[PDB]
Amino acid sequence: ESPEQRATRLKRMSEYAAKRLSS
Repeated sequence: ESPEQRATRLKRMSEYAAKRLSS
């Protein structure tokens, strides 16, 4: 129980990914 550190990494792909259902 510590996703706080794994947060940034969990969403370290792009600040604003292209809108899409699958992409």
